[PDB]
Amino acid sequence: DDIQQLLKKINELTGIKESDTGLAPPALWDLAADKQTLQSEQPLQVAR
Amino acid sequence: AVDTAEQVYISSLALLKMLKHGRAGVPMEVMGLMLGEFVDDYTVRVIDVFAMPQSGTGVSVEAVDPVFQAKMLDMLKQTGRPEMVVGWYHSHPGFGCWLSGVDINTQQSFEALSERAVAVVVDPIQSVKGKVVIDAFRLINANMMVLGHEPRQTTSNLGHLNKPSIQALIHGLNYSITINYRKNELEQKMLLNLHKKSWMEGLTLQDYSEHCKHNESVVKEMLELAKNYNKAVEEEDKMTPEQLAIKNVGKQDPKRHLEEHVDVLMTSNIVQCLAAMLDTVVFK
Amino acid sequence: FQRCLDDHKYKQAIGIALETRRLDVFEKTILESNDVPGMLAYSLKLCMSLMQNKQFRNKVLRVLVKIYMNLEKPDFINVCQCLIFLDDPQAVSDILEKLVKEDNLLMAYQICFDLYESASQQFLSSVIQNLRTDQTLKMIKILSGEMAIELHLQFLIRNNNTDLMILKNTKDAVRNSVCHTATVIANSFMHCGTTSDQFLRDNLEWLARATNWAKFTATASLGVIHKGHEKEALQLMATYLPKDTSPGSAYQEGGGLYALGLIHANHGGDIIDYLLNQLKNASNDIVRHGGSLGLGLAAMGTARQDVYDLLKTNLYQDDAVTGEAAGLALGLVMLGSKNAQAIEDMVGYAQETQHEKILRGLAVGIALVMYGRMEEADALIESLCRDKDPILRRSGMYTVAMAYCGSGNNKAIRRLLHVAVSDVNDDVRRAAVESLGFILFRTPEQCPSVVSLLSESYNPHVRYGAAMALGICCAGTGNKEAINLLEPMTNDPVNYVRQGALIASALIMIQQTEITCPKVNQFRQLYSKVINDKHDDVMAKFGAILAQGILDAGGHNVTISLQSRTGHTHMPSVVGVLVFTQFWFWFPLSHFLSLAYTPTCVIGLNKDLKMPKVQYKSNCKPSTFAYPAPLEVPKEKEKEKVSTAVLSITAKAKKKEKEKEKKPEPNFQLLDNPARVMPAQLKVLTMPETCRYQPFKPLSIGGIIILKDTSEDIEELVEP
Amino acid sequence: LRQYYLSKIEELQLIVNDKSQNLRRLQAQRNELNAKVRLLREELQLLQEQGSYVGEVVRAMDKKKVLVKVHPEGKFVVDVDKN
Amino acid sequence: DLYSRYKKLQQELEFLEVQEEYIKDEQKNLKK
Ligand SMILES: [Zn+2]
Repeated sequence: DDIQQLLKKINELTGIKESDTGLAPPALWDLAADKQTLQSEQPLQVAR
Repeated sequence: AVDTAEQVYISSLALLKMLKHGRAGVPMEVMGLMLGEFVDDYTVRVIDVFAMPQSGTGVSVEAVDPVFQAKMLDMLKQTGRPEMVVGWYHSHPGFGCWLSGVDINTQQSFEALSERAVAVVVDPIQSVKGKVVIDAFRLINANMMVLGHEPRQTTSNLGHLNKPSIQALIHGLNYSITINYRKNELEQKMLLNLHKKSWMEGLTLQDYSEHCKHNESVVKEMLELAKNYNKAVEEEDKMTPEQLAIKNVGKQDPKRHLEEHVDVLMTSNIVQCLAAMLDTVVFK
Repeated sequence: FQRCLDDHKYKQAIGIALETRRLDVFEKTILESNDVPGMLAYSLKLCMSLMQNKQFRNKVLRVLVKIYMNLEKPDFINVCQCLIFLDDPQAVSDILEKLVKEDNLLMAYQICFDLYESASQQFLSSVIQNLRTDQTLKMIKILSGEMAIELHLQFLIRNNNTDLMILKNTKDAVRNSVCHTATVIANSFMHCGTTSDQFLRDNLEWLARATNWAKFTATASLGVIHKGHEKEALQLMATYLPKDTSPGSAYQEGGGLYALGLIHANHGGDIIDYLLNQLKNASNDIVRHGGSLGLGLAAMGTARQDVYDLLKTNLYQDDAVTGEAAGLALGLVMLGSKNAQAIEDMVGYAQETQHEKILRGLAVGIALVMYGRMEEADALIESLCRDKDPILRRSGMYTVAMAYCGSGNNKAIRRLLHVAVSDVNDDVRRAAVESLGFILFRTPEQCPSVVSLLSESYNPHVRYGAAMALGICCAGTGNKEAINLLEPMTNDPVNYVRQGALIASALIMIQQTEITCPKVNQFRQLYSKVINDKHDDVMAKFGAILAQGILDAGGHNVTISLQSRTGHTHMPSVVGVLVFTQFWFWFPLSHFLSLAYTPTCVIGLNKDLKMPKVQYKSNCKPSTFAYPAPLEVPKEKEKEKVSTAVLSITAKAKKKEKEKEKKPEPNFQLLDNPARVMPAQLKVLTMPETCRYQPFKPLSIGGIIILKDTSEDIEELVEP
Repeated sequence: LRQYYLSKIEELQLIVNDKSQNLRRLQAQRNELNAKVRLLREELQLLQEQGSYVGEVVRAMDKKKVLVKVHPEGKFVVDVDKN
Repeated sequence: DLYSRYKKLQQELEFLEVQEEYIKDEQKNLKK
């Protein structure tokens, strides 16, 4: 029973993470990966 | 050159006109310039406000069409006073009390014209029943960068109650100028139960046949409440009293069905008798 | 009455006479057997406590002074107190003339000392004027209180054991929120008159980061910090003249004038003319405020016509801040006077104006323009309480408050509670309770009950209320009842409510360790945590920091008590508490808390001016005192470790291997001469007979007491 | 004057106590009726704040990010509160 | 003493009366 209750703690504290991908490495374009983005936002109204 | 906890005083007639004009055109958006007096460096007061016909694509810099702006402020002084334009109606029917980029663009020019003018936002949909959503706003200076936190200051005085609302946080925020309604004693003498007092209708006896039916309708269920009270009085026989007497649901009798009924029966059956006997001697 | 005399128990006789308005039997009971020659003391206490009708109290106390003069050796202290309360400058001058003729120098010096301790200017002023119209010069000098100022300033400096570790902790934990003024105010409260303000001198970017009226805080913080240095205070101001680098920072100059005026708080001289000229000609707007708030303090109580005209002309020159400053200045300038025309004009203008700051301050100004008349205010109180303007209604409430300060008047409490129950405006609703303490303070035993209910009501704007109300009622003592009541009050969801509650608690537990209330540590830890957290209310943290700064005042030497040790109420202390109670309408005024600081020290003056050295000792049984304040540790620890959890069969091997491997306090100490003596022990100390002299004044009080002059050639003739 | 002076003290002591416990009774129900003015007052404010939405979570992404699925609309990458 | 006790109780009765009215007024207002 202790082993069964210990597996739960171990996985709970090492849970499924590092899965929120979708981010290009802000190193190849790190320089532009910045306030330039905000400049992209605000102007350039999104059309339909 | 710095704001504080400053009070904007809107007249009772001003508030009434704001609400009426807002509700008249709820589906659309309305605009109305404000007239008032610049009392002092921490007191901006508006005595009365006037509306501008709903033209243009909406609230914008078109509401200040000089042809209409000049002629009203003019004729208005002929009879009354010139209180300089101080603010604007604006109105957001279902959009909380926020200010959008177009609204900021508009109020920018008004700020230019004045130095401390205010922009009001009166919600004609959410504000009902006993709610007034009238919040006053000002344009944060373009020198945001680094400065004393906001131009609010708030160091001069501690008047800050009614902290910021919810939606304005989501939308553009950080002013929220505090608003305090002036009420002359006369202005509330009317608008009082002058609105609904009764006039002389207290000396009315109430439909007697109706009374003798209401009384039975109430006492008959008072009987049921009495049966329930007996049942609940046999309870508390040392089984789990502390927990059970509180965990028993069902509108405990002598709090919602045996007390309120007695209080209503007393008042009705006594007022009726008092009126009856008073008229038994007033008229001969 | 003859029956009582036969019984020989004359306490009942004295009581019955005092009740029955039989001054004949009253005089007889003392002219008859003076058994327990302290019967004079009992008569004094029972006439100064359980007596209200002034028309009879004055007659009874005149009879008392008659008996005292008629005894073999008149009591200097009793006679001086009675004369102070009668307000008989002629009698005071007569007594000083008689004593100087008799040359009882110990009694003379103690009389002057007690007088300046108890009465108020325009009484001491009358005495000094009459005496003017060589020893006489010394007596006048002492009476003016300047020598007292030097002496007790020297005490404050010579026990300037202020901490700074907490100051630095607050600096580190202080964000760019309003806490800037909070820290500045804490420093100002800490260093009241200590002439030791090093942190701001070393660092200046922080004290420089502020705005127009944020800067006004630091100026007056410095002014307070240097309380009592009239010798070169003008030199200090001139060193801080506004034209040092740029004349455009008018805020700085206004603040500097404010600081100077407070520095002369209840003292004038050429500084009065200086401020008068500065106000007559100065910058446009803010400089007027600084000049006004300086003049108000510098002429506080003077009631001089010329300054009055200057302030009147200022006020009737409308302006947003200048109007309120002028109103306060006028109130201070004419306090406890009831100038018929003064009140008429002030009230009329308050009605006429329309800038809701000039009248915002004029409310308190008018309420102050009359003090403690105790009956002569009914007209004004009713007239103002019937007004339409809520601000003026508040003003009327403040006036009904101070008009009865120091007395537990039943009708006053009735009116205040009625207004607090059945008013419409929140400012009035609060001022009601906030001013309740000023009346239910002199006997801080019943204010617990009178507040125990309202402190839990729906309107937090009115619950704030009892917070400061208790804070002022049980001001100088930790009654331990207000402690229980306010303990939860520090945890209300109304941020301003807690902001008031914390400051009230701090004032309640002022300078009193766990001797009075064993929760001082708990409250300080609570304050530290509340200031530490980054999610608590901003104004709540401001209140907490103000509480921390005011906790220890003047390095644990100055306390708050509106009454002299003799029981005479102190115009500056009461005015300060009122002015601060007008707190959450103008932060800059918070500095007025300075005036209510009562230094706790004993001055064993022996010569005319020397302060001979001695070493007292104390014998208090259950209570320590005198700077417990163990806050002398960096308390900067950090482990950053993880505790083991190894638990397997290996525990047995661990156990076997482990077996194999293993097989002075205070309350009876001594004390120096000019050492702080807390009022909790002002009556249980020890007489140090070792040195050659003894205090002819009875030793149950604090304050400067002149000892008997023995033979010369004594040891340790030191005058630091 | 023990016959009388003590006579008055009792004459104004026993009576005055009755005005002591009376103060509690007036104090007791006040708070109770104060309870009602709160148990029924706060309910109104906490009944006028915009309601919540109902959704189905899927594949809790890296801590502090989830993927809910609202009923009419699409899947939103919602945050996670501190509780 | 025996007169001071009486004076103390007179004052206390006065101050309790000065509350037996405030509580009732607050009760009326809170009922409203
Ligand atoms: Zn808009």
